[PDB]
Amino acid sequence: ADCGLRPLFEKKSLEDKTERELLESYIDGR
Amino acid sequence: IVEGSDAEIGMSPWQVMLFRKSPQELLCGASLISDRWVLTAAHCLLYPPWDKNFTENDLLVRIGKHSRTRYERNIEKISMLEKIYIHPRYNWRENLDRDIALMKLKKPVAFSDYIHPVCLPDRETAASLLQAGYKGRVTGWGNLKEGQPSVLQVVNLPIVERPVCKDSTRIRITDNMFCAGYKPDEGKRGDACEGDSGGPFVMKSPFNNRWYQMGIVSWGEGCDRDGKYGFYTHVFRLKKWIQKVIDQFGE
Ligand SMILES: *[C@@H]1O[C@H](CO)[C@@H](O)[C@H](O)[C@H]1NC(C)=O
Ligand SMILES: [Cl-]
Ligand code: NA
Repeated sequence: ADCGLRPLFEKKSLEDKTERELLESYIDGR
Repeated sequence: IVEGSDAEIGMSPWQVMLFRKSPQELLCGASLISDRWVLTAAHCLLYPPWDKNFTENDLLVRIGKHSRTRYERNIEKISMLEKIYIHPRYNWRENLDRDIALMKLKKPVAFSDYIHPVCLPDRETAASLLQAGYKGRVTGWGNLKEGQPSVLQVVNLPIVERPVCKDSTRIRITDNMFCAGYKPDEGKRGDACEGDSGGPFVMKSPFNNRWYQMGIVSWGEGCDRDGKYGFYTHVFRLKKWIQKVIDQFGE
């Protein structure tokens, strides 16, 4: 039920160094 | 991973290393999908052309790792395998269709800051996210060029249009595979490479902020070649089988 939420990132409201690239591809990739 | 970078600590806490016991060596990547099930590629366990056909006591998995080689006493967990399950229609003779396997661990692993399962996609998540141009993420300890990293590597790569995937290879591809990587005209690079196979291609869902494993690193012709793409097992397409195995043999 807790899958895919990382203790050191999502759970602490911290973003990793390149995840924004993924999010931005939803805007610009198509 | 070719043209990637060092992972941050705890960036991919579902990352699993599949390890040969004797001699000791890294075989493949894999992923943690619950406290006692690990997902990998069938070809990591069974590939008869190379007299590869592992039994459970031949292998271990190492979870929570960052360094490729150091024993990380305070963070990694080493687990034994209870049972291997390979898709019955895994087609190693032709195209590696249905390149998927599950491994049940001998005991549940405790989750931690460094050890945590990835989600598997539902139908609508797969429909929405597995579209050409959207990027996912591949991680592993495989070679840096077609030469080994000190720590886990990461690269983000775009999903590619099926006709482009098909035209890039003479292998008969199926709907149980997708391909990813940059096109020559995009002028960027990156790929999985030897040792990364079996590991996860993940996407972060914009709908719920969770990471989902959309692919399993399956095969490529070389690494990071112009006009070639990495091929990945389509996890959603195979989810019916995953569920059947876990329902039958116990969560
Ligand atoms: C793999 O090894 C197992 C265990 O000895 C054996 O029973 C099985 O027939 C082998 N499978 C293949 C496809 O060679
Ligand atoms: Cl070009
Ligand atoms: Na390429």
